[PDB]
Amino acid sequence: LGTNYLLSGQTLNTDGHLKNGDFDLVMQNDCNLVLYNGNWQSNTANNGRDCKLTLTDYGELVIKNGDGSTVWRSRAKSVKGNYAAVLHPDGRLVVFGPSVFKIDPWVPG
Amino acid sequence: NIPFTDNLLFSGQVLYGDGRLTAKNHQLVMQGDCNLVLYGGKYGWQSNTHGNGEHCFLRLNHKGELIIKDDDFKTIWSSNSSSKQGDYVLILRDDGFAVIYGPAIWETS
Ligand SMILES: OC[C@H]1O[C@H](OC[C@H]2O[C@H](O)[C@@H](O)[C@@H](O[C@H]3O[C@H](CO)[C@@H](O)[C@H](O)[C@@H]3O)[C@@H]2O)[C@@H](O)[C@@H](O)[C@@H]1O
Ligand SMILES: OC[C@H]1O[C@H](OC[C@H]2O[C@H](O)[C@@H](O)[C@@H](O[C@H]3O[C@H](CO)[C@@H](O)[C@H](O)[C@@H]3O)[C@@H]2O)[C@@H](O)[C@@H](O)[C@@H]1O
Repeated sequence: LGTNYLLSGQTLNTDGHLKNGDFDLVMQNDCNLVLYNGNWQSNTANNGRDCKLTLTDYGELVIKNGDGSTVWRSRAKSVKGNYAAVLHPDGRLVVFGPSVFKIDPWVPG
Repeated sequence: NIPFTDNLLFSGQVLYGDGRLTAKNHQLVMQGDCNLVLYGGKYGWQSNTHGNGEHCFLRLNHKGELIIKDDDFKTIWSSNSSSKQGDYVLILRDDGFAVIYGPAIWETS
C-alpha cells in the first residue's frame, strides 16, 4: 500500500495509516476512521471489530467489520472504474476517479 | 499554490528543471532538456521530446490533461486524456505506473 493513497480493490487494514505530513488517517481497532489533525472522523467508534477501509470500483469508501458487514460508506459514487483516495497535503481525504490516463514503464508502450 | 508531495501532482501544479515525482526506485522527471522521463519499471518511459523546446514545464489541468509546454506555451506533448471539469491528481504509484485520476467526487471537507 502507498503511504498516502488507497486504490480501488485495495484494503487499509485494522490499525493502518495513510499519512501526509501532520495529517494522519487511521483505520482504528475500535472501527473509527480518524483523520488526526484534519478535524474529521467516520464517527463509527465501537461499531465493530477488525474493521477495514476499502474503495469500490464506483469510488465509494467503505468501512466493513471483520465479518464483512458494512459499518460506514462515503455514499458518493460514480461510473465503474479505477479510483484513488488521496490524503491531500492540506489535510483532506479526497476520492478521485475514474482513471483517465496511465504511463506504463513495464511494457515498451 | 498547493504544497508538494513527492509521489503526487495535483491539478494546477507544475514540474520543470528536473523537478520530479518519486516512489520507491521510480522517478517521473520533467527534465531540463524538455524530455519527460519515467526512470523505473522494466523499460522505463519517455515522452521522447529531447530538445523540442526550451525551459519546458509539465502541468496537469482541471480536465485531466497532462501537458508539456515550452517557455512560449507551445505544446510539446500531451496525454490527450481530457475528461469532465474538476480536480485531478497524477500519482506515481508504488507499482511504477503513473496514473491520472479524476475528477474529485468526494472529500472530508
Ligand atoms: O481531535 C480530533 C477529534 O478527537 C476526537 O475524535 C477522535 C476519537 O474518537 C473516539 O473517541 C475514538 O475513536 C478515539 O480513538 C482512540 O481511543 C480509542 C478508545 O480508547 C482507541 O481504541 C483508539 O485506538 C484510539 O486510541 C478517537 O481518538 C473527538 O474529541 C473530536 O471532537 C475531535 O475532533
Ligand atoms: O529508462 C527511461 C528511458 O531512458 C531512455 O530515454 C530517456 C533518455 O532520453 C534522452 O536521451 C535524454 O532525455 C536523456 O536524458 C539524460 O541525458 C540528457 C542529455 O542527453 C540530459 O540532458 C538529461 O538530464 C539526462 O541526463 C534520457 O535519459 C531510453 O532508454 C528509454 O527507452 C527509457 O524508457
